[PDB]
Amino acid sequence: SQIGLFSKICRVTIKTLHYYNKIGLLVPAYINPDNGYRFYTSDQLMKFHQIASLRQLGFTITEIVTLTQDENSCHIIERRRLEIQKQIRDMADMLSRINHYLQHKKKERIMLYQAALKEIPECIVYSKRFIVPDFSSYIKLIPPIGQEVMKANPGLTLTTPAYCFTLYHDKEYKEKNMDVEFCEAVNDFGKNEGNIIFQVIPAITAVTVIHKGPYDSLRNAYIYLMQWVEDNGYLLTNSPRESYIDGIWNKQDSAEWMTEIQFPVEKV
Amino acid sequence: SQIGLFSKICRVTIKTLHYYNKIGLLVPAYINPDNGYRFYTSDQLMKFHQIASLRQLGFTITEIVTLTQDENSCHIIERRRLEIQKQIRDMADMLSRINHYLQHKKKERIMLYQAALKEIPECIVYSKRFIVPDFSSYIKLIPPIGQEVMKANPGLTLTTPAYCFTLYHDKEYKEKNMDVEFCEAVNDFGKNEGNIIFQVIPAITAVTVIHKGPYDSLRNAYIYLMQWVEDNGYLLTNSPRESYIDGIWNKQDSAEWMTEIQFPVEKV
Ligand code: 118
Ligand code: 118
Repeated sequence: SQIGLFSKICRVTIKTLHYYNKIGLLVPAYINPDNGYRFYTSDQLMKFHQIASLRQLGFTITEIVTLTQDENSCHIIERRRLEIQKQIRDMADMLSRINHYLQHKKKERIMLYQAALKEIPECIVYSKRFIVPDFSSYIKLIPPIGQEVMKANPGLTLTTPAYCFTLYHDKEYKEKNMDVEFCEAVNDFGKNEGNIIFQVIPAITAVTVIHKGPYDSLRNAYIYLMQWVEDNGYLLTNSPRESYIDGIWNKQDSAEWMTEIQFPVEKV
Repeated sequence: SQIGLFSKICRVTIKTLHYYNKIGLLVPAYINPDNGYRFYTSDQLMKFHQIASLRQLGFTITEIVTLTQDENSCHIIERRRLEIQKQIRDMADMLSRINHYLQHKKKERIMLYQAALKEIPECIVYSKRFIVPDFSSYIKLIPPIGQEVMKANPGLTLTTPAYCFTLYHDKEYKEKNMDVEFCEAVNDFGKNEGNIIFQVIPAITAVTVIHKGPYDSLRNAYIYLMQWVEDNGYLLTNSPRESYIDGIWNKQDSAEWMTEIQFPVEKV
């Protein structure tokens, strides 16, 4: 049986048989020496059936080679099974994210706020945890901290890139009684003089949105991130962070400012 | 911000930014014309945020290069959603098949049979449906009936490959007096003669199991397929076929006879 007849018996392409002969998965029963013509046999079909049976389970080709040439490989079927359930979990996550994306696109004609899930590494910060009378007043006590720390900690170099964020320890929304905590990432440890203390913040997987524009429409992004959290079955594991990437310090226009809100979450 | 600092901001590889600038998505703000250095801005951070948000949803990159500038394209999200739904339903199918595979290596010391789905196209066959008392007389009675057909039908030529098979139109287990229907695919219509008629047998999806060995143990393959159909959440749609690939016509030793059982099946 030539390769054209075998490809019609097997209902597979000829190039598939060429590839399987090249890699050594399915070798023809007899190859004509002068022409090169591959000839196949029923005993090759009995093996192509096994190849197809394994390949329909999503096994990679090299896994199929290992399974059919070397027996007692029950660890490879377990690896493929665990990977299949992991991919199923990831696929359910992706499905929820794309359903949410369509309900939002069908909600507002322009999408102002995309949501991205990113992992934040561990870091060394100096932090001051304090009760703030108003969000407008929160901005006032930060530049005092910025000069005082550089005067009190000489040669202290902030990391690059600059991770300067806020920990919202409030489990509910309020305007005037915010128990907030100002953090700023630094390269190495230091002295803990004053109300400013040093600490490490654990690496977290967090869903983040970057808000461009003034600080009054941030409630939109928070409700959106909360909406994302309720829609996609995540649970808030830690306090939300507020990372100030660009602001009045690089650019004078207040509507081009940008900050990224991070929601530490786990899928539950 | 040079490509290294920006790549540290986004926690992404420099090769990713190089590739992106190559394909046109996320071109940097300023390309130094002297040395080719790529400099980035926070506006590229905002473009990359949504790039990564779509990439985390499964969209291919060439889908992203249309999705992020032709913002009104909305069919590509329900399209990606239906595509992911098809992939998840297949992954869940594969998961049931691998757990079943594992159960079978627990049940039997050897994976003697290996099931595999295949699509059997529609075909014009000559068919004779009747009741037979046993297997020995049925096996003996087939070849004279074939000589009768191939002689009495001038111009009738067999199909390449040679698909000769049987259907079992019973509903309960009959070891004897089995309402069997023999068919053999022909390239074109011949005229009916007596109890043998011609018809076109519809294209089906079927699970298949090859049995290399004597004929008195093909019932085991059916048992395996029945367990496979009941376990893996499948349903027998039509009468189970049995295709004769190799037999008394090509080889004289019974221990190397290879026959393939086909169960027309659909998933629940
Ligand atoms: C210590 C030192 C600098 C800043 Sb800032 C800032 C950030 C958020 C809200 C208000 C101010 C800063 C600068 C670069 C990168 C990230 C943050 C700052 C610097 C100069 C002038 C005004 C403000 C804060 C603490
Ligand atoms: C018409 C009907 C049946 C057979 Sb065959 C057979 C031949 C070639 C390829 C496939 C099948 C047969 C039997 C004895 C001698 C010569 C040919 C046949 C036998 C048993 C069961 C099914 C088919 C041949 C023509």
